[PDB]
Amino acid sequence: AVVKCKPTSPGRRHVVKVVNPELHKGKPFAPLLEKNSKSGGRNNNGRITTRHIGGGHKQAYRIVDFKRNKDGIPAVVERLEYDPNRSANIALVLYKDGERRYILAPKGLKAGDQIQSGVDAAIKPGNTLPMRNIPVGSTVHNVEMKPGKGGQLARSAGTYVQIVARDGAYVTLRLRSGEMRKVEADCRATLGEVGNAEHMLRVLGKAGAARWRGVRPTVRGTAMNPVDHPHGGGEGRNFGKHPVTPWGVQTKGKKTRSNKRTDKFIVRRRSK
Amino acid sequence: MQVILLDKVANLGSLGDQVNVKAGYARNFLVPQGKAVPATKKNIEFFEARRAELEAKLAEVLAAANARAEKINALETVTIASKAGDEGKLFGSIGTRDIADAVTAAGVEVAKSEVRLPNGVLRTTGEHEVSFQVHSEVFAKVIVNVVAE
Amino acid sequence: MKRTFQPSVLKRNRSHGFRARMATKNGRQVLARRRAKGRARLTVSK
Amino acid sequence: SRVCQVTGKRPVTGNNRSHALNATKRRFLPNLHSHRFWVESEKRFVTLRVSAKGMRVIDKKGIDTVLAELRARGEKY
RNA sequence: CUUUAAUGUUUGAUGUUCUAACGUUGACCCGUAAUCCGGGUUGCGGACAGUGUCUGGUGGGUAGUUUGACUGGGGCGGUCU
RNA sequence: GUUUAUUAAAAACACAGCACUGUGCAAACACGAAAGUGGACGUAUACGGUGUGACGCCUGCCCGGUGCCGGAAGGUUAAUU
RNA sequence: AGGACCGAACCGACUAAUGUUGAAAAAUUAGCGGAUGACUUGUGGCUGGGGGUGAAAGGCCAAUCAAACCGGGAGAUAGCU
RNA sequence: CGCGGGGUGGAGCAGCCUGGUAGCUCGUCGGGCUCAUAACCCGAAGAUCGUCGGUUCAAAUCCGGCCCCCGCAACCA
Repeated sequence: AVVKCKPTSPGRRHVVKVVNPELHKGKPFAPLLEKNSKSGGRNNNGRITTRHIGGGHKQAYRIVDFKRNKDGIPAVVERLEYDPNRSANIALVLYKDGERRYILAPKGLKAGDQIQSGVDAAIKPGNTLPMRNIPVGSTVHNVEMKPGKGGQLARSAGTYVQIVARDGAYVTLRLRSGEMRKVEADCRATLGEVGNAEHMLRVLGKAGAARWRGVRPTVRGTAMNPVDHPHGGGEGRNFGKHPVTPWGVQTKGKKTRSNKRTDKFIVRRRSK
Repeated sequence: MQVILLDKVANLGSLGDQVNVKAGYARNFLVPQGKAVPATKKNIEFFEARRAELEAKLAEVLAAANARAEKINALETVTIASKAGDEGKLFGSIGTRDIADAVTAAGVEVAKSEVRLPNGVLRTTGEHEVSFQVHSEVFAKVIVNVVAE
Repeated sequence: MKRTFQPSVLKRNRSHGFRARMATKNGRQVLARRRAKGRARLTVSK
Repeated sequence: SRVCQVTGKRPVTGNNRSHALNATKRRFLPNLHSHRFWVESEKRFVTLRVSAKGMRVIDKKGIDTVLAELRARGEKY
């Protein structure tokens, strides 16, 4: 569910919040909740290094699971929650192999349904399976970079990276930005997409809300000085070149990889 | 680089090296298997004096890679004890990387750490196909048989 | 407008100590240079 | 580290004078292949830090003497 | 001699390919009821990312320097034998 | 909301939205000799940076040049044999 | 109910009269705006000078900021006073 | 910054290689045709053949500078 506001205050006129059916009072007990040491941009060297991130109300939000690998046993559900930094809902899940966690919602999960991790039997939806048995015409979420890691790609509210070959020792998948990668065929992933695909009807309209989600406001480059944006400073808002990043390169281009191990899996790239 | 190279598979086809090399097969393949001899160029003439006594002993110490190529490209029906999770599959919360690993506490050391999978291996009890390192340069199909553990 | 100096000596003691400072080379060079000069204190922080 | 474990080394003094003919420092380094070697009578790998050309020293002397000096020192974790 | 296949022979390039170097914020046990670190095993990339040496493209992101006299003071201008 | 403390409190700056682009996670990015850590334990409905500035109606022509993206038939080319 | 409002304590400083070798290195009286919020804010902690840090003014770093300090190079050098 | 093919009357072509020889289609001007406009046909002027020079009895063409399209140099221990 979402709650959308009408004009009824300034600063309320357009603002949208994600609510849930299954509610709770205050902070929940510690076996599901752990100091995540959140630093609002600041590193081990004492400096704000991530720029225009942080500020507002403190966070201490749970770590959640993205490994999803399970002995195939049914599960119960206790309450459905929305996350303060992930954009999707996360079930509080009580598997009958006695487990207790939070887990990300797949294409389906309920108070009487399981998740598999089987090689030829998790072939149904919402069940984690190796990518050999997922078609060249079937969406996929949970996509892990090497076998046993747990997903790093397509982990957000309605996001998928759909398979376009599955033949040979790799699986070929298409990326929601213009790039194309190979992922080895024995890595686990899940048929379908993440829950909470309806998130996209959250339009917001109160600036204090991104400030407490730990994102600081960012300024115009022409009101910055030339060490933070070189097409900036001086009188009467300069134009006659294009805008710029301060890493000695542009902002409408220049491809970058500092460590280049990311390119070894990527077999084709974004174009313009 | 100036060494005395001592192997008789994969790509080496001499039981000595008396001059310099652009390629270190030493500290690469031969020192991982205790089957190389060192050189200062102070002793290569000496090595070739010592070789008339030595080589018939030494020929077996340089037979460690030979072993692996010989005994695995032969036709084979590999008995493996494997375990199944509660969904009946050998893949419930196991997956690919635990269904092989078992030498963790008991046994001796083993010559393996990678295999590209063009098929799914180790699936359930019974025969199954497994495309593998018959030698560490040479990829060809062996047959597996999975039994209960 | 607002207070431009705080009173708290906690922040002085863990900024400018002895033990925490000797461990580092450049703090050891403070303790050396001050001591050789001849001053009745090497830290001003107790 | 740029200090090899078979020969003593330093990153030395280093300048241009080869593309503008004016001597401005750029400094020169070794490589530092942080490199494994094997111990058969322990059925394990132990690690010796070698540089470029410094690996060529280990090849020409013999690994075994270097490998024995780490045993003589004890392995420590 | 030239081009040049078969192919003997040294070295440079290539295609396809392997794990055996190398990596491993893949995974499991173990020192160790230490998130370090390391090896063992086993998953995955791979003789590559890497990094030194060399060297070509790009690049004021950054740092040290450099940017006339004459002249009805003279900026600019014009002139300089 | 923020505003040159002890000149400007605004017609500058911010914001949701809107367009553009980098970035597939060991992320781009930041800082540190580099290990490293923040980003984020989030992960393209996310994160950096750009111009513009909720909301109704919109944005016609066009890449000369500037940086950048991508592709191909193929001659040579440092480094080097 | 409300990043609505009028408003103390609690926080700020648009205007106006004064102060301007002052009571005070912007404070006073009085109009004025936040105060249930992107608010007010104590303790403990952290980044050190062309370096941080900045809802950005090229602002703020000990009633000081468009460039904090000392011990050495150092008798810096000055087609110069 | 070099070697070679290309650069047409006001507009667009044909000719183009040891080469000279200006020819076709439009716009124009006289003629022809349609009741008339119109396009279309014959003839005529226009010729700076990208711009400058050089070689040759003769340069649009070959040769050297430059600006522009393309093939090659796009790099040097």
